[PDB]
Amino acid sequence: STPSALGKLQDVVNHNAQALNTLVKQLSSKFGAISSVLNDILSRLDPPEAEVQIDRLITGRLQSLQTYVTQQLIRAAEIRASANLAATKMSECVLGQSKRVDFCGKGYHLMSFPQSAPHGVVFLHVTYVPAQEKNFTTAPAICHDGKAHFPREGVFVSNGTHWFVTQRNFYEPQIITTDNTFVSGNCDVVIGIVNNTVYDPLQPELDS
Amino acid sequence: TGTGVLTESNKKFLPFQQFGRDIADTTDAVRDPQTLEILDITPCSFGGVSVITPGTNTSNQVAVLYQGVNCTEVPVAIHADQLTPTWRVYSTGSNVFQTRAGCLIGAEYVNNSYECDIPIGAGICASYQTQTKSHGSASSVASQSIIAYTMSLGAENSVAYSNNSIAIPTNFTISVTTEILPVSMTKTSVDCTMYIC
Amino acid sequence: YTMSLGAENSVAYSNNSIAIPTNFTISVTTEILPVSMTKTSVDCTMYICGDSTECSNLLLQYGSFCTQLKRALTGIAVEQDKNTQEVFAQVKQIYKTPPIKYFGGFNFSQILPDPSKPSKRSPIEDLLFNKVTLADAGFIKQYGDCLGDIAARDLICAQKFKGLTVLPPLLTDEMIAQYTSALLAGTITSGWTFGAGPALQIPFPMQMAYRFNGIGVTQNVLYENQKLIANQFNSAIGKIQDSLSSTPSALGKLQDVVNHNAQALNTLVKQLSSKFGAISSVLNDILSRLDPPEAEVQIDRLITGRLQSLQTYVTQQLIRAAEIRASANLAATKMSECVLGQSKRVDFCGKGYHLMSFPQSAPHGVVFLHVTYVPAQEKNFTTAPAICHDGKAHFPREGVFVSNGTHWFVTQRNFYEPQIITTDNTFVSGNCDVVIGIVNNT
Amino acid sequence: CTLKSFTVEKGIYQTSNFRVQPTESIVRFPNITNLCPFDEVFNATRFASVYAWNRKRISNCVADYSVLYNFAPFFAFKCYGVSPTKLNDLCFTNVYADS
Ligand SMILES: *[C@@H]1O[C@H](CO)[C@@H](O)[C@H](O)[C@H]1NC(C)=O
Ligand SMILES: *[C@@H]1O[C@H](CO)[C@@H](O)[C@H](O)[C@H]1NC(C)=O
Ligand SMILES: *[C@@H]1O[C@H](CO)[C@@H](O)[C@H](O)[C@H]1NC(C)=O
Ligand SMILES: *[C@@H]1O[C@H](CO)[C@@H](O)[C@H](O)[C@H]1NC(C)=O
Ligand SMILES: *[C@@H]1O[C@H](CO)[C@@H](O)[C@H](O)[C@H]1NC(C)=O
Ligand SMILES: *[C@@H]1O[C@H](CO)[C@@H](O)[C@H](O)[C@H]1NC(C)=O
Ligand SMILES: *[C@@H]1O[C@H](CO)[C@@H](O)[C@H](O)[C@H]1NC(C)=O
Ligand SMILES: *[C@@H]1O[C@H](CO)[C@@H](O)[C@H](O)[C@H]1NC(C)=O
Repeated sequence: STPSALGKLQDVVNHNAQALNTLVKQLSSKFGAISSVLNDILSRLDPPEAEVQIDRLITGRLQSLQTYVTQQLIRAAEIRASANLAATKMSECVLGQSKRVDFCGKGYHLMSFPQSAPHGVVFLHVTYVPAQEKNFTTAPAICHDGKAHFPREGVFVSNGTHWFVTQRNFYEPQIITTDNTFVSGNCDVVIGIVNNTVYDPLQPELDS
Repeated sequence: TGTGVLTESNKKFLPFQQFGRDIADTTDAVRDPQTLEILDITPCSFGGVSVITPGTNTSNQVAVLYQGVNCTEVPVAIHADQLTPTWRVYSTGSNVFQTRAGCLIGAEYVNNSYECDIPIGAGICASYQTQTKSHGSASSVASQSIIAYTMSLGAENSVAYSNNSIAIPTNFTISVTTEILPVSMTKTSVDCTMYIC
Repeated sequence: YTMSLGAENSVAYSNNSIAIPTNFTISVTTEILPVSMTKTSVDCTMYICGDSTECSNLLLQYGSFCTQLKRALTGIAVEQDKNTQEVFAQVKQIYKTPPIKYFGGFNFSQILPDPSKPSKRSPIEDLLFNKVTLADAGFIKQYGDCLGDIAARDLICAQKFKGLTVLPPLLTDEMIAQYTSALLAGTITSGWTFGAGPALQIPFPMQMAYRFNGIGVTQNVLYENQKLIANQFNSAIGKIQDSLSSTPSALGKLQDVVNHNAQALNTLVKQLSSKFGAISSVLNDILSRLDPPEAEVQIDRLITGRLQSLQTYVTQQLIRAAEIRASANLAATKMSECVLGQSKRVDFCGKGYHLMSFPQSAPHGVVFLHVTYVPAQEKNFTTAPAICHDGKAHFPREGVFVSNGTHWFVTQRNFYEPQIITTDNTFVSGNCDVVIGIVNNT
Repeated sequence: CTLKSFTVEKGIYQTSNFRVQPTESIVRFPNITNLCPFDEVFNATRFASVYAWNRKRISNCVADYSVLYNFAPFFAFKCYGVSPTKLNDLCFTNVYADS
């Protein structure tokens, strides 16, 4: 439906086509020559006299071809930058998972599927994008037994009455034990430190 | 020789010096030859012209932006006379807005801000906005529906920063975006004699 | 003299010699990325031909070079706007900084917007604005050509006189500054979470703990010496201001970009005075001296020369625009991975382990204040590749085995902090036979 | 016409350049007076003989051919190589008003 969805590849194809059409029109430009047809120039003036005119036309056409080739080199350098980009996207997005931010699609890139298209590739960047965020009160550490605890993997949040360590990119509360937090220092230096309780998984086994 | 505006100069010309030149060899300052006064040479107001339009299948009305010039003193002479309000001495009314980019004629300014559709220049963005302010036909407002407005850089969110407040996202979407990478332009070969000769 | 390749240090290699850094510095380095050269438009008739009608008529007969050049320049200009949008407009919403600008001591005042001065640019942004030579902004002075003056700095006036037109950026210097404000506000407030969708508030000490954890440095360091980090950060910002203002080589990259643009334009202007083999270099004088039937050859030669000069200008603009676009893709990558996140690519967001990054808009570019972690004050120790215990070789989970000289400690690999060796930091794999250099311990 | 189409799409398209033509002509030269001797020669106390025609050096001054008129009517005003009235637009290294 939307014609601009394939804007980049269609633009590349149109750039190729318009460069070719410009080349074709260069056979129509006079470039200061008496005309723009080789046969007419040859048939009108003798080679001793037509030499200047045909040289002028040759210079014009050759300069146009040189501009075409140089701009082809420039846009081929751009194509090769995008092609090394595509090779890296195949290697790190398709042949693997890339942790470079916003490299294989907005959000956290999950995986990519190559889809060949005329003179290019389409990456269906399957990415993970969160939504519906809930607000909580947080704390940079947890003071227990007079010593600090920092989360191994998650972040401390609180629904208002209870503190939970959660994964930093998907709301999933979990209770706090020693397996998710580690001790570092004491509760005299750190600002924002809050008193809480941190569970010991070994406790029930102390029944006997 | 020169073409431009001669204005009174605040700079005193040396008893023998002839006419001002700038760093890049330009006839910019001047001293009156006939009598002992000094002038400055100003380039004429020529800028450019650009056409802001929605889809042709959607509308046939238009707006015209003159880049660089300022609405206040711009000599908008008779460019092209037709049924449209543009390219005349003046527009049909208040739809003449002055931005740093230039003079927007045919589009009405809006104090409200929306997302940028057609970048005009210097932060102002245009849109063919169908409104009932004229209270006329649904698909065609009475005047030209092209309006300009300060580009809303987005919803002016206020991340509620607090020394203890955080946000964690409860839900997610497995988005499938689509990135198009050109890989190989059509390989081409030019027989030099066949093309040139 | 022969070049001193540096202090010829003798790395004290041994089978068991290692150095662990006990100290560090918060190096607020500075990387200046050109992002968008000034967008430009060349009125083919006004530049090549000026106001001469006969020249325009002859140029039309020549072909469509003007159309191709104008399309190329328009592509460059929309590419510059795209560069700004990709680099700066990395988020939809715009975030206002909270009124209580307290963040544990990290004095962002020189980088946060200044409510006192009307420009609302940060003081560091003000320094970067002053140090870099300025540019036209289309001031409303009722001069006919926006800005202008009498017998003053009229080089921009001269450029507008000659037909080259510097179109304004789509996002104004104030609007580019507000986009930069939004980015910096999100970075300070939301953290890295606003580049993945919605912005999620998080205090700056917690974001800095994440930045520590992302370079293999345990995040407790950021809180045990939080005040030291804050003071080093603020003093480094002050030294940044002092170096930028005093040392004139500080803003070399962007000033060189601006100078390249200016000298390209100046060379363009001087091409008008170049003869290229023509009897003169002024079209009006040629026309007034010789009628078109005989002035045709001279005006044609001058047209060809100026067209070649313009084409070379456009091609070198395309080359340097590909350079600016490579640096702008680098800047977008550095904002995504350094600003909108933490990049662990080595020496990508500044020398040392990159902590975090702050964008600061500068004329036609961005200054990244690459806050990095750099170790110092290393101590020597005798090390082992494993530790034999009960006939099985224990290997460190996350750290490295070093020895004071009489005690063995498993320490973090980039900050000296001895810890006793237990089963939680070490794991068993194999037996004490194939491990050469294995060391008895407990 | 610019897009070579009949269904142009939404957007802004650079069409042409806005120009303001000049409306007045200002030709000015710095008020030089420098009276050439023409009238003083023609009404002198005594002229010079024709065979010994006096070679009057006419240079460093500005010519005022408009006063060559208002003499006796139907006086011969022949000119060879250049028109008498166009002399105002010509410059000369030297002029001889031999009388
Ligand atoms: C937290 O717990 C410590 C002992 O673990 C106690 O001394 C202190 O009063 C409690 N409250 C605060 C605010 O530190
Ligand atoms: C907070 O979470 C605890 C966990 O069980 C729950 O019992 C409590 O009702 C929750 N309170 C609020 C206000 O969400
Ligand atoms: C955070 O809360 C207020 C407002 O931001 C601030 O002034 C204060 O210094 C901070 N207090 C704590 C306990 O973090
Ligand atoms: C998460 O969001 C999806 C919408 O994509 C919704 O269908 C689903 O029910 C949500 N999950 C929960 C647990 O509410
Ligand atoms: C230790 O010193 C050197 C370097 O490895 C080597 O020649 C020597 O044999 C080593 N000996 C042992 C026991 O590792
Ligand atoms: C670590 O280095 C900083 C350098 O800024 C120094 O001030 C600090 O005292 C050092 N730490 C120790 C424990 O000496
Ligand atoms: C180390 O421990 C082993 C037993 O696992 C013992 O045989 C050996 O003598 C000890 N010392 C050395 C240097 O290997
Ligand atoms: C090394 O550190 C340990 C830690 O307690 C200490 O007992 C020992 O004396 C130290 N030895 C040296 C040589 O520093």
